[PDB]
This record gives sequence, C-alpha cells and structure tokens, in this order.
Amino acid sequence: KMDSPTTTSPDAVLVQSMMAKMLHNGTEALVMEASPQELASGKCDEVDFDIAVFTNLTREDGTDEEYRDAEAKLFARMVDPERHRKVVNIDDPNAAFFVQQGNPDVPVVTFAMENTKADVHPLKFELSLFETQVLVNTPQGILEISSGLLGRHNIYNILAAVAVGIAVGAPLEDIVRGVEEVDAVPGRCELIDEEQAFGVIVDHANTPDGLSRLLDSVRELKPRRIITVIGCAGENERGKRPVMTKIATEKSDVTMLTSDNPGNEDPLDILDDMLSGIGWTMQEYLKHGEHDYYPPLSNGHRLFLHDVRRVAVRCAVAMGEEGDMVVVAGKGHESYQLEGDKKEFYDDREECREALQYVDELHQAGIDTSEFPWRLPESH
Amino acid sequence: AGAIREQLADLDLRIIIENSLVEWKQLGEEGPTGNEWEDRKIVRRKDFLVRRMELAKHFIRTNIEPEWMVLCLLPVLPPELRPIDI
Amino acid sequence: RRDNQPIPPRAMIMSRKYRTLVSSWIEPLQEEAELGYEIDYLARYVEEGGLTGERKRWVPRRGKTPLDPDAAGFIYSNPIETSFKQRCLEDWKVHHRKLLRTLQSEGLPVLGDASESDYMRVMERLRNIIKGPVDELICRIKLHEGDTEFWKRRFLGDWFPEEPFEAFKEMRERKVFDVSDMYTIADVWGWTWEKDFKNKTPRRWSQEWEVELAIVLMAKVIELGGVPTIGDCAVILRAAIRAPMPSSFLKILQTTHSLGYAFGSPLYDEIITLCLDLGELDAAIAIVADMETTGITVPDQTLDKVISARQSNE
Repeated sequence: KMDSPTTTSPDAVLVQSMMAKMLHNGTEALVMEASPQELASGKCDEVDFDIAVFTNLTREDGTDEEYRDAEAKLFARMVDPERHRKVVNIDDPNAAFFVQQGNPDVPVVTFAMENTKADVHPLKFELSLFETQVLVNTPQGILEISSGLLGRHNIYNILAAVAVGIAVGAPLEDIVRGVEEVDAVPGRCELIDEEQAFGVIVDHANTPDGLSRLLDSVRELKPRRIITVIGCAGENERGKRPVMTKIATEKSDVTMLTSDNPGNEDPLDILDDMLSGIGWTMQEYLKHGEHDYYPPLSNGHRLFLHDVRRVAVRCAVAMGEEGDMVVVAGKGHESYQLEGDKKEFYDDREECREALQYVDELHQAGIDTSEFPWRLPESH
Repeated sequence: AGAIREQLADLDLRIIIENSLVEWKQLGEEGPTGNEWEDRKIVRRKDFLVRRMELAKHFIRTNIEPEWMVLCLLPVLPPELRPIDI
Repeated sequence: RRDNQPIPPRAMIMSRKYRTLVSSWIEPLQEEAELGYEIDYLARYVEEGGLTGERKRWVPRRGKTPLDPDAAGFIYSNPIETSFKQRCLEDWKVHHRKLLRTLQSEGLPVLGDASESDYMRVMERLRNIIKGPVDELICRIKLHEGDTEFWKRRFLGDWFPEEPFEAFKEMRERKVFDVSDMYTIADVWGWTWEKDFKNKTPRRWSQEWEVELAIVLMAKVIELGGVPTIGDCAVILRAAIRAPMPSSFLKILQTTHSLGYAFGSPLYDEIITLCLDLGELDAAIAIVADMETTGITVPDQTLDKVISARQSNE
C-alpha cells in the first residue's frame, strides 16, 4: 500500500506524479475509479487510458444530461479504434449513448444480466449469505465463478470483471483465479466470516439512498433476520438523521442506533435526532431501560440504541442467531472514530472479528444475548 | 462511594417528589390494618416519604447539588489552627 | 374572552406527541392520535429547526434544569399529569370520603330517621364507593364545609371543663375565643359564589360529557387565537368514537376542516361506517356533504355503500 494525500481529487500535476513513481518501480497495468468530477475538472488530461468500463449510471449522486456527457468524456478520450477497448453495461439504458462516444470503431465487450444477446450473461446464479455462485456464458465458453461478493448489485462487477478479461483476451481459467482471489473489498459490502453460522457485513453506507439500497439488496440473500448498526456524523448533514432510522427500522428486523462521528456534538443528542424519525425520544427510550424491556415497533421490529460504538457493534454481533445477518454502516474502511477533536483509532473490521471470536464464550457463560437487556445467570 | 455519587447525580429530583407523593397518598388510602406492628411500620414509611420529598424540594430551590454530599476534594485546615492532634 | 385577552403562546405550549391543551386531558395520555394517514416525523424534524438551526432534544441531562419545556418557570415542576376522567374520580372519591368522615363522626343523629342497621348499610356503600373498581340514604348527609354560620351555631351549642361543648362556653366568658373571631376569607371578602362551589355532589365522568367539554373549549380556543393541532382534532374525534354519540361527529369535522386540517381517507372510512353501523343515517349525510365542499375526496368504498345504504331505507 501507500499513503498519498487522499483529499478528494488530487492535483492534476500531482496526479501524474505518482504515475511516474509507479512506472519508476515498473508498474505495468493501471486501474482507477473514473470519478465524474475528476475527469470533468481536468485532473486526468494526459492519462493514456486503454480500457474503458461503464458500470452503471443512476445520477442519484446536479445536471441530468450534462452529467451523462460528463461521464462520456471518459469514452471521448477513446480515440484509438483498433488497439484500446471499450466495456459497457447494456442493462443501463445509457449504454447506447456511451458506446457512441469516442471512436465508433473501437471493439466493445458487452455484459448484462438481461439481454442474453450480451457477450457475457449469467446462465444461472445463486445467492447465499456467505457466497454467490454464478454461471456466465462468455463468448469463448461457459465460465463458473463463486466469490465472497454478496448480492446482485456486485454481479455487475463480476460480469464486468470477466468481460474485461475477454476484452484483453484473458484465458478463461486465469479469469477464475482473479475473480476467486478477491473476497473482501474494504467497506464495500465486505463480508467478514470467521467460520460462524451467520455472516457479518461491513459497509460504508451513510446516506438514506445508500442505506436503503443496501438493506433491500441483502433481503434478496434470503436471510432469517437483518441486524443493522447505523450512525450519523456530528454537526454535519443533520437533516438526514431521522431518515436513516425510518429506513433502517422498516427494512431491518433489529436496528442498532450508534454514534458514528460525534465530533464536538453530544453523542446522545445525535441519537435523539435519530429517534425523532420513529417518534421516540431518548428520555422515553431510557424509561423502557428502567423496566428492562424495550417494546417492539409498530411493524414488530426491534430498536436497540447504545451511544458507545465499540460496545454496540460487538453487541450486535452477539445478537445474531443462525441464518440472521448483521450489517454495519457509516464507517466502511475509515479506521477512526472522531470524538471531540481527537481521531481515536477505531476499525469495525477488528470489532466484528473479535466479537465473533469471543461470542461463544459469552453464551457458554450463560449470557442470553438475544435482546438488548442481556439476562445474566444472576439477574432479575 | 463512586456508586453513591453517580446515583446522587443521576437523581431526578422532580421525579422523586412525584412518585413519593403518590406512594405516600397510596399508603394512607388503605387506612388501618388492625395490627399494631403493621400500623407501626406504615407510619415510619409515610414519615420517610415526607422527609424525602422535603429534602428534594429544598435541593431544587437552592444552588446545593446533592453530589456534594460525596466529596472528591478534601479541604485542609490552615496550619496555624492545627499546630504540632488532627 | 370577556376581556378579549388572546391565549399566549406559553399557554399553547406544544407538548410532545403534538397534543395541545385542547386535547391533552383526554384518556390517552402522552399517546399519539389515530390520524388516517401515517405520521410524517420527517416533517416534524424539519419544522423543529432540526436541519441546521437547533432542535429541542429530549435527552435527559444531569442537572436541576427541567427537561420538559412545560415545566419552565413553575418553581418545582408541572402538576402531575391527570386526565379529566381521573380528576372526576378523585373528586368522586374525596366527596364520599368526606361523607364517611361526617357519617363516622355522628352516625345516628345525622341520619336522624334511619335505624342502626341502616347505619351500616349506608357505610358499606360509602366504603365500597371509595376504592371501588337500595334506600340511598346518603342523600341526607349534608356537608357544611365553608359554612361559617353552621359552625358558629355548633360552637354556641384554673381548669377548663372536660366537656368540649362546655369548654366552648368557658372561652366566650373568658374572652379566649368568640364568634367574632370565627371567620374565614370567603365571607369577609364577599365571596358569595364560593358557597355554591363546594357542598355539591360531583358529576361522575361520562365519555359523552367529555367530548361536550372538548368541543366547547375547542371553539373557545379558536375565538382567543389559539390554534389546536391536527392531533388535537383527531383525539377529540376518537373520544367521540369510543362512545357512539353520532350527533357530535358533524360539528367536530367542520371545526377541524375550518383550520385546513384534512383527516386521512382510512379514518374517513371508519367514521362513515360508524355513522350508519347502528342505524343513524340521519346526520350521516351531512358528514359526506360538507366534506366534499371543503375539497376532501371521499373514498369510493364508503361512497358506494352509503349510497347503497341510502337506498336500503327506501
């Protein structure tokens, strides 16, 4: 790895600097997320792109058609019609618009779940809480994959990956090794599985659209229950806090409100804004805490909040039975918990990793970690 | 004493008045019990509740925090007043 | 209203669950109403400066500042929340509790013409009326609380006499106490109205009575500039549903619609059914008549059956 300043889009002159550095060490292939603002701002001006891949356009991230042609500048870079290649996703209606951009004579490899006319299409796919198995019909031949990426929202990526291999003419066997090798992208629906009966998902979703898209993207995995750990940043985008709770409490059976990045704001105050989405208040929640019984919601779902982040993600892990699913959100790969002004080192992957390690010892000690009011052997 | 100090800080003095009053009202609702010992204890509890709410009513009308009954700093007498027992 | 003094915003303090004083006393206490449409908590968060400005957060914080905004400036706290039904019970309990004490003090002479056995009969009912989940002789038990003249008559009729009545005689001749010193605040200040406010049997709480008071002051709050919320109209309407009382449905809705409030369609389905479930099609036509004039779309489920019920009587 390395630690160049990851402050939005780096300076255009600075961007090309490490491209010399990687080439100085002898790097052969280069790949990077073609951020819509990055190429629009002109950061990638002298970058000699070779393979263009268009995942999908939803515009949920401004303009409507100008945003479309803003992404088209990536394919407008494509002047060479015989050497470099294009990759598009037919399922997106804008693919026809994108393929017209640049030189029309460039070879194009087409992938999609539907439109069986595509070069690569899934003949048969299965969704499981721990892996996804898909049979894809490449032009060269039928290929079978089974990776740790969960949900159909990443089948696009899997279909794109094999399609890119066809574009560069990669052998079918070698494509299997590359796809199979990747099993956990940090913070992007990452599955952390310490050989337990229910998977743990770490995701970077913090927006109402991202969380809602994620939660219904895990219901298709056919889980027994969904457990969510969601937080919000302090003193920033405070208008989304009630929305997150409303979405989580509906999609998920059990929700775990927590402090994501309290900053200078009080962690309990942030949770109070969250409870406003369901009409609850922090005072009302603590009153139920006195009675050691948190009532279920109107739909029958559970809402368990705890301000302390470390004791919350670990607690949610112990709350999962066989077939359930626990998803954490708001952090992803960011390994820091912003409390006040200090950025305390906090990584959710380590939390879920350790919680799964010692959850069995908690159960073997007679601790009933099914609902939030844990029933110890000496209780009541 | 840390348990006591935090418990004193956590006290909802408004709530203490409310639930003590209704509990005190409830005790007198039954009235006599026919047993001297039981009537002896019902008087003690009622006077305890009255003393409790009276203590609470004084705290919120003044600037005295109940946490101060559990001190974390100990004042020291000036040396002149304790020449060379205490 | 007599002094044309508008209701201050402090009086119309917006409590949690969005129920002002116009409906805060109804039986569901601190409970949300039953609007047909689902609540819009996101809008409530937006309107309470929740985006960037500030929000009144209900986090209980350590200290002696009362969290409840209604407790601001009382001195100790707000009076403990009690419903109108609960308040009626306490008055009902305390009035009979006073009757028992007066009955216990004399027993036979207060009854006068009753027998000793009847004295126990008028006690068990009084005992049962209190803490409870016939010749009704209790009507002659007259309480004289605040009646200064009554107590003066009973006062009139080295060591003070053992007999309390004779002791009263000793005080008057010894100038310790006399009727001239026997007075209260009411009579010296000419509180004539105070006489007819204490020695009366309280009316037991009735649901039909509660909504009558609910609609009476809701109009009065309107006349004084107060604006009851949408939740307030729903709660008083629901109280008008628990007891049937179909007559008050029309006057509730027109006042509700006068403020621009529009109930949800499923609630409108529920109310129209109740207005002909028990066979009260009279006044069950005006409910759907004026609501169309105000601009509320009646669901076809009710429209088809109310028209079908219209031709049923024909």
